[PDB]
Amino acid sequence: MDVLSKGSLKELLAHLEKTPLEEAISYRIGTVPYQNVLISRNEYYNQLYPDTTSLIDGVSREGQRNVNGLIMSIISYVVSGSGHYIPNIGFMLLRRSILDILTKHDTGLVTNNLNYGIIARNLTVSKMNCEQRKRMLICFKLLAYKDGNQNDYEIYLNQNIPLKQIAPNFIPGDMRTVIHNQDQLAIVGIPAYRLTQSTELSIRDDNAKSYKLGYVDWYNSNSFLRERSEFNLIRLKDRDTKYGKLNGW
Amino acid sequence: MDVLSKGSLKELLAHLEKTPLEEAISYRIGTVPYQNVLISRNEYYNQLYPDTTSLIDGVSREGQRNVNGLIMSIISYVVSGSGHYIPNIGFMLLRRSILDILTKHDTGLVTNNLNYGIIARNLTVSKMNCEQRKRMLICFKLLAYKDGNQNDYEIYLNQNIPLKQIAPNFIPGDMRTVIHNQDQLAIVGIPAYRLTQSTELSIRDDNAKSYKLGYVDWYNSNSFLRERSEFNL
Amino acid sequence: ASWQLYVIHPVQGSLGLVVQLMGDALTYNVFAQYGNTSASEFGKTVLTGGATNTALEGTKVKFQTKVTAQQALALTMALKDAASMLSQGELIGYFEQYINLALEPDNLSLQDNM
Amino acid sequence: RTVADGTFNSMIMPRAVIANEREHFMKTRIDKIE
Amino acid sequence: ANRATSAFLDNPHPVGVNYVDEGSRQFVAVAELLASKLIDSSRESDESNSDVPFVQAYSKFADDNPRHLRVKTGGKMANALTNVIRSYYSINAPAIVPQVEIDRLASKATVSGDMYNSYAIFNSVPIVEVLSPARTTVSIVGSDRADVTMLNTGAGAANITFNFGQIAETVILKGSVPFQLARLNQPMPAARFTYKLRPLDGPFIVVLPVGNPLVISATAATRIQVPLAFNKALVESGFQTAMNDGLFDIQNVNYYSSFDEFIISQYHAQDGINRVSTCVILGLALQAYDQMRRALPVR
Amino acid sequence: ANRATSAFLDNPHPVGVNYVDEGSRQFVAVAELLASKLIDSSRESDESNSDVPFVQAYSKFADDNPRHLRVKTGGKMANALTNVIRSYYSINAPAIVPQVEIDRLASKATVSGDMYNSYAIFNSVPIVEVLSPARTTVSIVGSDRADVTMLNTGAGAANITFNFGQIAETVILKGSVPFQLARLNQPMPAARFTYKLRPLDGPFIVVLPVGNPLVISATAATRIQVPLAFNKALVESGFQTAMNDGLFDIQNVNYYSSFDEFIISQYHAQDGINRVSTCVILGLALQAYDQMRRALPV
Amino acid sequence: ANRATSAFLDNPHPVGVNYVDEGSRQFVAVAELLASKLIDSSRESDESNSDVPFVQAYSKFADDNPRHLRVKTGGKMANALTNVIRSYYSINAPAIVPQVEIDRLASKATVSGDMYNSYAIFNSVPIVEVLSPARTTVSIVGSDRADVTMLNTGAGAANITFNFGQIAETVILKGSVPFQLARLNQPMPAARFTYKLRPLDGPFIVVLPVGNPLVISATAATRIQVPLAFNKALVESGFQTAMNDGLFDIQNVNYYSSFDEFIISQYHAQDGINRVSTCVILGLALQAYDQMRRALPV
Amino acid sequence: ANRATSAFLDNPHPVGVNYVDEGSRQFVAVAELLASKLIDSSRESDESNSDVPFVQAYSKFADDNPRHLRVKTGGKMANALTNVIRSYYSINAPAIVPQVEIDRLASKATVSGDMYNSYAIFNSVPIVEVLSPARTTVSIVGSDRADVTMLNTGAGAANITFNFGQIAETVILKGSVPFQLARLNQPMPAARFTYKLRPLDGPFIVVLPVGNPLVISATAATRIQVPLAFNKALVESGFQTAMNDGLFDIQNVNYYSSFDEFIISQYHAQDGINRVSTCVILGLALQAYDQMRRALPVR
Repeated sequence: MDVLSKGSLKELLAHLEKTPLEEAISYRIGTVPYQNVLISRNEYYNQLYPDTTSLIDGVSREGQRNVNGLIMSIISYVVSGSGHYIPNIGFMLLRRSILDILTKHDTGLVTNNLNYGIIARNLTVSKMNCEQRKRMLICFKLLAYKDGNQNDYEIYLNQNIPLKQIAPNFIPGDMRTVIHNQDQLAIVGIPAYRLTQSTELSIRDDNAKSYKLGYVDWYNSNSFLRERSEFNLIRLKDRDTKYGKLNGW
Repeated sequence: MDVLSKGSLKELLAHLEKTPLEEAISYRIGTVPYQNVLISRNEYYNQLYPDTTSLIDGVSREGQRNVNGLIMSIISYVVSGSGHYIPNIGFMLLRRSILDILTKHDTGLVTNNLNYGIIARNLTVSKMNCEQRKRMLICFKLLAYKDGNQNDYEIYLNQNIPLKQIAPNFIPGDMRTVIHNQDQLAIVGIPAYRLTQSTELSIRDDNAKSYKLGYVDWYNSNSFLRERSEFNL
Repeated sequence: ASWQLYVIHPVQGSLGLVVQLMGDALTYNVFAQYGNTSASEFGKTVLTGGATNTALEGTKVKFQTKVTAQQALALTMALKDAASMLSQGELIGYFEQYINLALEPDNLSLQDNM
Repeated sequence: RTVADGTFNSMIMPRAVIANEREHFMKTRIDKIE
Repeated sequence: ANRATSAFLDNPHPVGVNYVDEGSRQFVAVAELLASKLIDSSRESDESNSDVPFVQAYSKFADDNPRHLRVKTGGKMANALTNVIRSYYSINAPAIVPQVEIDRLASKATVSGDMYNSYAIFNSVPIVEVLSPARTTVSIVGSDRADVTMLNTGAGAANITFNFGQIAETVILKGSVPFQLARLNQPMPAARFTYKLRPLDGPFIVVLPVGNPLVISATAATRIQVPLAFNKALVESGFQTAMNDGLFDIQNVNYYSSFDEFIISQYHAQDGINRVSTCVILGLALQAYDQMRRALPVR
Repeated sequence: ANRATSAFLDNPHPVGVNYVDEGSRQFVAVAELLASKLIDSSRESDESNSDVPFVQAYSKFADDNPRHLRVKTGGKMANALTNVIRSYYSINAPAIVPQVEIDRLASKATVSGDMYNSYAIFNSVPIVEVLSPARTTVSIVGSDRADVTMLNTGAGAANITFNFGQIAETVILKGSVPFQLARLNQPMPAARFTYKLRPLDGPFIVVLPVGNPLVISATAATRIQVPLAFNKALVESGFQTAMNDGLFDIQNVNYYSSFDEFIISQYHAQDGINRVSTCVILGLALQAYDQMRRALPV
Repeated sequence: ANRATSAFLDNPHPVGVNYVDEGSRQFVAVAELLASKLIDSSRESDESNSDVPFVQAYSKFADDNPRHLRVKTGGKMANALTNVIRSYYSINAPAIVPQVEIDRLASKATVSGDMYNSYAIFNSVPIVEVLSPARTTVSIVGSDRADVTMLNTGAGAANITFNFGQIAETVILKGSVPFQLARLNQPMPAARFTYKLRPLDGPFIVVLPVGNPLVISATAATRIQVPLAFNKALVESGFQTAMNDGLFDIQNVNYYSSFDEFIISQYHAQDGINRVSTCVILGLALQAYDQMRRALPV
Repeated sequence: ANRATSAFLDNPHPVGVNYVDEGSRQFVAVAELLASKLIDSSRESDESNSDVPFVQAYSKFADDNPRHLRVKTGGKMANALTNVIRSYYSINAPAIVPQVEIDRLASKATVSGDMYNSYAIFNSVPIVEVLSPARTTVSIVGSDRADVTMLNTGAGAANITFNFGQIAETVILKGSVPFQLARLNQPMPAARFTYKLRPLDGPFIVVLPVGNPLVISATAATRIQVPLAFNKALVESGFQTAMNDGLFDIQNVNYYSSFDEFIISQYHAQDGINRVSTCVILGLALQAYDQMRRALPVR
């Protein structure tokens, strides 16, 4: 919910710096990812409604124990709000931030063998919307810069024409590029249209609307932080600053 | 609607005195009765609703040209509110009052051969409520006493025990019996407020419900519209 | 509702008769007994007195006629004129008696017209 | 089709051959002749 | 000799003879007017997220206020309209709506129940009979566009008689190959692709040469008097809706693909002029039915 | 044994899964509402002999006043409407329109993007399979009216099995000559011209006598839930406009003559109830495309 | 061949056609509501050591104060409730209650009288027909749980046809030993203990191997629309009470073990959907009869 | 030897392993409590002739105000409850309800997620196996009451071994005729009509004499821990409703006639102590489902 609310590149990377990896990993068993299932949608149909479960749903799924599953759990958390079930990763890796895993070699995780095409296909890039594809491409660029695979990232964009048009423009080592970026990455937000307490047909759409309706409740909740009215009560370390720089950028 | 509103024997007899036989006969061609049909009741069921047509429905039906048909048309008007299609009866007979047909010999009609059991079966007495049955028995007693068939009416009541319990307590030709009668014969009255604008499953129940709901509107507006045509006659 | 249809195939003759009575409306059609294909039991109509429906569905009673086609036609023509002034039972009773018993109608005026 | 009277329907009604004396006499005679 | 006829013209079942008086015609017109208000109010209610426009229209239509516990089906007005529709379709369907209810529902709105203000055009092509010699095969397919396929195997050319019903105004014939068609006892013209015919002139004769088959495509136009509110698009939709809901499931009745086939078939039967008037009133009733069901949906 | 099937029911391509939420549904509804006013503004312009009604309608639709220099295109709404139409047709088409742009355009007018208010009747005839024995020829042709021509050259009468699926509600069969049809394990009735059938009843057997060919004409009626603003005449015109304008030219997609054929083909595919909702939204989008492009040709 | 049918499905007698209108439906609902308050007031009187709560409840129900030397019968409401129960069962019942009396009793409380606000599940299993070939014996026992015992004496395996009607929603079949069952014109599956069936899916064929008898246990569930106040436990108690009191003792009627069998049997009769509405009102009246008679025994 | 077993005990399919934590248990209890308010409000609306009590309770249940022309189904709460029910039944059923939705709905009302406060009695009779000699026939029918029919065709008396499992508390055996039953390696007692048995005592031997068949009727009672809000009548009604609506139609699952059969079958399988915990939550969920649909019906 909090990760889906971020609407700018600066906010997204700032959230990932303060968020540990354990938030990406889920400890609920879930179900196997790719299955043709029948779900109940009584608002629309009397018969059961066919659908296919996927990894970018908002509900936890079972994940492979390899490094591929860990990266695929991080991206699903960013684009869908929930991760997958990969237990016994370890204290050392789980305490690191999401940005450290994606960008830093000191974590101890080796990810240079990853194939962006296979990861995108397993995440069902075809079913993703524009904001979801932009968020995943941000994760790919950070991984490419960590492994020195910038050339491979560009070629993968050349093969996929729709991905090249929406590819965010920022150098993963320079903070000046992040501040200038004006891409809108928000998935949930205050809706200008009429939003009703009604169900959706597919699993992805229904789960997304739950976060959208939950965010509205979160926005008016006491947990939400109102910068306009309570800026002085925020701690100085985590207070918003114009000259905000990620470490090493 | 006027005939169904009467709730006492003396009101009902008074209405029949002023009502010509024309009002008990319909000019609409209608449909043949005793037919198994499927009707649409979408308030309750998606499928068609089985039912059977009858003479005592509120809708006009084709009638026979015999005397039996004319008596059945009179009774149907009393119990259901509508008559039957019997064409070319005659101007002189149609001008006579309903009570004249039932209780007077000057009309020129012969009803001695009528079988009360057959007439009741043709009118589906098994499907009639208590108020409808009492109205039908009133018409039988009037016809029986005109023909000198008082004994036959009593014997017919002995055979049908349930009809004997609700038999009207009046002797035709005696004014004292009519004055002191305490029967309730109102099929249609000012509705209890609990009544709603909803359909009923059966043909008979829905048509009776239609008369009940439209009685309030008819009560307020019938006098002026009747007078607008009655004057300068 | 009462409706009745009579199909007369005289063995001693060359013509047949179809008589239909719906209520008090009487119609007849004289048909040839020759030239019939296997599809239909009736040949071409030679004399017409209305429209008769032979496809009516109901109980079928088989009988043997005791009068010729000319005699049956003579009563049918007379019954058509007196259809309005006679009851259905009289219209039927006179027709059945003549066809099945060779019994002439009791009504003297109807007997003369036939 | 015009309206139907009850004249035809009374003719085809079944009769009490035993209770009626004339009907019983006639069937005894035919049974004897046969 | 062989005889071929259009499938939809065969044995038109009799139509109802009830609810055709002036008062009943007013009831159908009122139902159409009030159903149109109902379908418009539902659009306004959806746009404004308010039930006020729909409650006002439903109360006018059904003489009752919508309730959450109950089910909105249209009320007594809906019950009468559906049952009168069945009565029009067949004479076997009963008449179960009392005259008091018909008079009450006709007073809701003031309209003139005139079914002859305007005209409408129907495109069903009637082929009453096609007569062919022994050695020829003739097949008739279609109602909106009739394709007649004819093949001659005999030694000599065959003359084939085409009989179109006297009702239709104009018939246009187009062939796959040029052919000769002429009226009875009239000279044969040169072979051409297209013929325009008036069926009232008389039976037509087509000359079939031996060899490749000839296919004739027929289209027809007939004008039938209808009320001004008549809408063929809405009437056709209502006809299919009534069939799917089982309103026309009556014993010993014939079934048709469209209202155009129904009205043309009933016109071509004996007493067709009397039958068409009832069908037109049924068309307006079906128009009211379609707008009522779309406004009040049942899954 | 030979098997014959309808040509338009073969291999339905997967439809898109984007732009089918509540926010996008109201965008299509707003476009339909505002495109209707664009057409109606032309009539109002004639009455007043002024272009100010059209300017007002265009400004609301395009967020910019029309200019005599350039051709009227419709602005951002037209670009968004064109792209969502492409995405609906195929899964391979990109979803390039951002959510924020859909968010802003859906706020122009007040509507509810509910696509299950009403129903529409679609007339495509689904014939999944016609099973015929040897020495018989069966040809199925047509979608709105399916003509099945059957000829048997064998010694005796043959039995033909008809399978109309399970989705269609009513199927009417009319023959050139009277024929016999009955369900499985049922007695065969007398030859009759017209049969009314329900596809859920089961497979149907037709007796094919030896001799002249028998042709059966089939008409079908299917009810699909659609929004109240649905107009089949405008949806069908929009389908032809989009096909001619090259909005459906994507790799590995199937093409159909009408929206009637398109919606029924996806309905009869495996897990076809998922595709029906998406195709309905595409129909409303095509209704807006037809009105917008007729007012502003390009 | 032999035919086996359930005992309770045979010859449903005609039901009454009176007291089924809106005014009479409210009276039955009024009686149920006031009868429930009689039971509750008696419990309150016992706990509070005061007869004041019971006096109010009896006065409302019976229009008269309780008396120590007069038998507590429930007044005119009890007589009317008893008489309508007799009328509902059979068409030959007298049905002598006046309309003025019914209307005045429906004014004692305000209730809708709607008999379609809810639903109830009925467990009676309807085996309309079991068709067995020669050399096989089939016996059907029970209504709530139907046990079908089949013996194959002949040389080879026999096929047995099961017909469950078209009204029941679902039917579960369990066997003593694994058995094969399939629909008409369908391949037989591997033998298994339990089958779940939809009765509308045609007749079902059971393969009966030669040897030990096979016993099939059948359970079915049917949903019938009932008012919200419907309570199956109280309806069942009232049905048994009414039979013992002689309320159902009329000529030319059929008797059933439970109200479950009564309602299902009338449903399966020809034009049985007419009777099901009257049976529900009878069930509600029996629910009022049970509570009233338990509070005021006679 | 021949082996016979109860039909309902055979092959219990695995139950779901999702939505069994404290947060999900609170959501089910909240749904049951709110569904009970929904059914009582509808009764109050009938008695008061006002829709205010029902609209008041529907808003809490569905988080939305009822609007005319829109079908009342229960809102997002109904969607979560129906899909969670499917997951409890089978492990093949998908888990599609997010954790954010479960947490939000669980906060609507204050209630404990405790599922072990009270107990209930279940009457399914577990007959794990009946072992019989060669010349005898044994048939077992019924679940609530199990009738075992035994016929001996051999020369002498035979011994039939009865295994009732280890879970059931008491088993009462009634015979059509007096019969002898004793434990393993125990002298046979005199013939008696009835036997009260403890299933933990061990396998039981029945002497079957040569002659007329002997029928033994078995009744069993077992104790399972359930929440205080558990109502057996409501749970059973919901189980049949869920079956009719098709929520239990999943691949490779077993179907039971009653919830009593379902819970006993899962208890007797391996790891049945863990399975029975999930079944209890399903029973409470079915109780909420039964009350929700009876308040909001669909024709």
